[PDB]
Amino acid sequence: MKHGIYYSYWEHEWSAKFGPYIEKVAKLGFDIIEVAAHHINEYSDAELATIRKSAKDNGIILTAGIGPSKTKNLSSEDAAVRAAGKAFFERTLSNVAKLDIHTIGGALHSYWPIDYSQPVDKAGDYARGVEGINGIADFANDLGINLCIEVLNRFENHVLNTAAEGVAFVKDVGKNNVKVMLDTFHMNIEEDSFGDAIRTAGPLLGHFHTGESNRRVPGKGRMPWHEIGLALRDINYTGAVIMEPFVKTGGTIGSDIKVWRDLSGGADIAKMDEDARNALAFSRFVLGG
Amino acid sequence: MKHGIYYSYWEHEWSAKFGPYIEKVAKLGFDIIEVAAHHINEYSDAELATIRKSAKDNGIILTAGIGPSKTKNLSSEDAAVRAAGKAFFERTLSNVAKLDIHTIGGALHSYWPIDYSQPVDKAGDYARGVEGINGIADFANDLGINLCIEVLNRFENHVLNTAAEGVAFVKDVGKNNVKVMLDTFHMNIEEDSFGDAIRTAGPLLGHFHTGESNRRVPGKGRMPWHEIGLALRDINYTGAVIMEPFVKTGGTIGSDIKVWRDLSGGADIAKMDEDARNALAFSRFVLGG
Amino acid sequence: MKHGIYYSYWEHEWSAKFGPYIEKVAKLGFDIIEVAAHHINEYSDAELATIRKSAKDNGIILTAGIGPSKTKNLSSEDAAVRAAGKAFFERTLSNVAKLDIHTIGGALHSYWPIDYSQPVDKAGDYARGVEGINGIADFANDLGINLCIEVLNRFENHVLNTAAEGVAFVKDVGKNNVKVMLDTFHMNIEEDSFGDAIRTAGPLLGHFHTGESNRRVPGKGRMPWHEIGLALRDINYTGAVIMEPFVKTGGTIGSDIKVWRDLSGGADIAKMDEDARNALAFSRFVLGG
Amino acid sequence: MKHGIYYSYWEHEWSAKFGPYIEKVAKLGFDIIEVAAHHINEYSDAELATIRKSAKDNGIILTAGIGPSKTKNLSSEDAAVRAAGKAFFERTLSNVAKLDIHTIGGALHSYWPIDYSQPVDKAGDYARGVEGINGIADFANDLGINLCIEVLNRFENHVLNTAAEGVAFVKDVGKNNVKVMLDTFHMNIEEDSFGDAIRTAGPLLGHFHTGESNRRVPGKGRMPWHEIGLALRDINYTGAVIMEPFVKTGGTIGSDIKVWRDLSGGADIAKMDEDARNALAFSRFVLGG
Ligand SMILES: O=C(CO)[C@@H](O)[C@H](O)[C@H](O)CO
Ligand SMILES: O=C(CO)[C@@H](O)[C@H](O)[C@H](O)CO
Ligand SMILES: O=C(CO)[C@@H](O)[C@H](O)[C@H](O)CO
Ligand SMILES: O=C(CO)[C@@H](O)[C@H](O)[C@H](O)CO
Ligand SMILES: [Mn+2]
Ligand SMILES: [Mn+2]
Ligand SMILES: [Mn+2]
Ligand SMILES: [Mn+2]
Repeated sequence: MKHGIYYSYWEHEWSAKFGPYIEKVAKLGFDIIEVAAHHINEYSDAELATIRKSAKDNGIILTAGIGPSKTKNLSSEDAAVRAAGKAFFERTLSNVAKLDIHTIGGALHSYWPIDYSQPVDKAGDYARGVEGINGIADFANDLGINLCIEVLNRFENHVLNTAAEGVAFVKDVGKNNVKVMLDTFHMNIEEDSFGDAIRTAGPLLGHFHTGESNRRVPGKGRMPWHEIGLALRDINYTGAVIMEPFVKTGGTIGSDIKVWRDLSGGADIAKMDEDARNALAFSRFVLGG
Repeated sequence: MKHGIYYSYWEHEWSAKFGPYIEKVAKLGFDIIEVAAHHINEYSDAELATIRKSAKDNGIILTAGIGPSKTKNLSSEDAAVRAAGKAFFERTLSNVAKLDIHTIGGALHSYWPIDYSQPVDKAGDYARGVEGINGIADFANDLGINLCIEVLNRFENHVLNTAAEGVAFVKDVGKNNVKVMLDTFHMNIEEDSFGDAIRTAGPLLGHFHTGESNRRVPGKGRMPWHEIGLALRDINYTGAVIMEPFVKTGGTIGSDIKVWRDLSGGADIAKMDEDARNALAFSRFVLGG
Repeated sequence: MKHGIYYSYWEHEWSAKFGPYIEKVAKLGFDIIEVAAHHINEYSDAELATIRKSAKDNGIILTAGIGPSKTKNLSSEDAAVRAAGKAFFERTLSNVAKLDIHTIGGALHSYWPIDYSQPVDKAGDYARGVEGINGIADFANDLGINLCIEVLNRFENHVLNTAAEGVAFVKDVGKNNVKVMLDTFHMNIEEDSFGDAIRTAGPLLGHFHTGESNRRVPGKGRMPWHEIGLALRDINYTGAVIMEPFVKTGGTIGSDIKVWRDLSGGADIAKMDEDARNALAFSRFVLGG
Repeated sequence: MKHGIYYSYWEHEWSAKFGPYIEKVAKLGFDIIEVAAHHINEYSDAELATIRKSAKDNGIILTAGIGPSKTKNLSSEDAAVRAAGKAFFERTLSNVAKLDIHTIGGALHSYWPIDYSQPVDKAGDYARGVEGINGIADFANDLGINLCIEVLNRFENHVLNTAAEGVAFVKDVGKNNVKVMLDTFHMNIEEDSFGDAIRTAGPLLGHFHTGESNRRVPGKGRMPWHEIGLALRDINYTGAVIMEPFVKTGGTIGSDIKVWRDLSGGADIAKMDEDARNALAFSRFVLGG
């Protein structure tokens, strides 16, 4: 079981480049650094070479998250959008492989952030989503990549909200490299039980995100970490545990994650790194590995 | 300390009339039935008189909720909207008084649902909301009505997300009949601690909403009820404790509250009542009253 | 899944007869009333049939708890004592069957109270305990009785302190009608996790005791009832859930259970019954049944 | 706020010399090492000075725990025992002062381990304990030592089992250098709420002991660490937080603490050290320091 952090924790814009963070994160002690995959597409093969090398040199693994856009996704009833989504995913999957990344996670079956101004079609999105993910599974698999379908709360997704729904969705896809993904922030809202949600995912759990109920780093809040660690161990989980804290207001990140107030205690960068380091030590000790 | 339930618990649409629930809810054992304040505005004086007498004859109190619309919100940058908002409230409070209602709660400082498609101005909406609520406090006061400002999670309000922020707002208002209102559903997401949140509201807590993290009736989930009851008693809360369960998909209520899966276990009305009745017994036993 | 209560909740002495309690408890709404075997050996075959009749008439099931004495225990190093123990057990079991009782629980593998003034022989006591219980299993099974071995905290027993140890012991016994028994008060001290302890017992869980960490009626405290309820349902527990609260000081019970302060809140019999009725409602709602 | 550990963690006898641990514990990162006042009165003035200098050179603070014997306690009915007890405390206090220890804690009001072999007199022992502590308070105060009265579970003490009882005791003593002492292991059994208990102790909280419900190092279990940390902060606790784990079977320690099974995971010293070190980082991060 390896631990990582989403570099966006230190930024305010989703577009900020992660290159510099590879070494920073490694020095903080993390086994993994999770990055935003759409960025991977704007880099030349040489720049990607730098990155892959920077990671191996600093002894750290990269993992990526993907938030499909409304115009390029797999669940849309609009066939052109679905085609754009398929074309976009295959390209990204290819570039992700250049960085030796083997896990892609996020709302891959849909798009994020979701737009509720217009009515929503859950059954239809569910059905198209399954076809869509099934359609790119082999491609990802050939690049040795797992596609992890993240379960989100009602405000961020209307198709998969509980581990049970995520598991059903993964079984319909019927691919060995497609897995369920849970996030404590989301479970805290939707799940009847943390331990049960994790046990429900079981062998299908392929990626894991952590944070307190208001997205502070692990260890700051009332989350049932002890129960969480026990259940992760019950299902012999050896995948990644990525903390995804969002404690700074402002920018596209602040409005997209809806961080309306500062939750870092007005922390400077040194304090940010400290909380991360402490959260890491906390997660290793309470969760495992 | 008195217990009540939001009648829309039994409905799929906001447009369902509450009149018939007066006796139903009273016979289930509740002390209060909470009702939507917009519905009151659609009744004739005679129907209102009928309703007022029905509540009286059934030994049950009426409490009300208000969700200002984008067209009537006291915090809008557009002075015209603010004026409409003021007119809307005065009108509503008058009608609310015809039913002998002394408690109005909800996001009175803003609008709901909210639209995050346009940038948000927190400091601006905050300042405007304070003046706007201050501006209608006396009017409401002359009617014997307390205005309880509800603290909501980040996905439903961008100004007041915490008990601390709620207290600060009520203070800047500086009115005796303007209070803070907390809701376990919202607290569960935003607060560092349930107990500290309730203690932080203290003498200012004027209204209270309950439900599990996914909105089922109190007692079905992992909410820290023991801790919540101890804190409510610790601040000597003698206000209302209103369970606000939303376990049914479909309808306007389903889409607005984002109930994308059935959380009632396929409950018929009889099951619905039993759950409400058991949650009621639970709440009296664990929370007080 | 059925609910009961240990009648001594109302007494101060172990030597209090439970006959009158059959109707009182049935009328309070419990499906079961747990009684003390100590007494059962005293009543005549005639008085016994009267009790059996009273329970059938009030439609209530009886369950029994046994606290073997140090002069009559199956784990004794002394062979004379082990023989008295087996004789004491067959005799008791014969009488228990006259009351139509099918479940006996307690520290059947040892003796209670217990005496730590002398050195302890853990391995020896565990070993004889297995042989001893194995020695009487069939006799009990012929009578349709399950022997539930209760796991207790370190202050009350030195052999079986966890569900894992309880299960290990039940397996070394190798009898179908010998089961493991858990008690929330004891789990609260020794277990790493309530849910895991219950899952560890799984199919072997034959009887269950409930109470808050300090022995008040369930629902009065911080016990993880929601968690306990999920685990019980996960393992399809359909056995009995007996609350065993001890909130009164004085008498032998006060001394043996170490109730050094009142925890009833100066409750008179009527209050004691209200608390019992509420804890029952609570247990049925949160735990199931 | 400072952190420490009871050296007995690595031992099996209350009579193991602690001098060598001064350096080890300091190297592990602790601010404090808690010592047993067992030996102390047998060390020569020279030895004590060596120990004191060792603490200085290693920059660590010393604290002491005491367990009065049945023959030298202050609550005894026999006037001779109370006299020997007072003589014992003055002697111990003087030598503790030579090691520059300013905090003494334990069941100072009575004796440990308690013996329930014979009947118990709670009111009497209470009254005598109050006078006995009041009686040695000034002697301790001249040395600049605070006497912290430990609240223990029912199995270990019959007089003070609650934070409220301990606070009532300390008030009757009416001495500025006699405070209340809480221990999470003991609180886990007797208290209604961890936070309320800590809040109740308030400004009288002088010392604090930590461990999981079954006595493992802090962070290994389900203790409500977050709630506990918020409470200590609520009361501005700047005292010491001493983890007191007992995870090894065997010896006098093993039988007095009733450790009937290994809870260290068969840990060799290096692992014992890693666990302590990890519980330390954990405690500093969750509780503060
Ligand atoms: O949990 C979250 C935000 O709610 C992220 O994991 C997000 O889903 C990803 O960055 C894009 O899908
Ligand atoms: O908690 C909620 C729903 O999120 C309600 O109390 C709502 O805010 C009110 O009905 C309008 O303001
Ligand atoms: O839990 C308890 C008391 O600690 C009882 O169930 C007891 O064990 C039984 O009455 C005799 O074995
Ligand atoms: O809590 C404990 C063990 O139960 C210790 O602090 C003990 O009380 C002390 O060593 C003597 O009083
Ligand atoms: Mn996530
Ligand atoms: Mn609400
Ligand atoms: Mn029991
Ligand atoms: Mn202690």
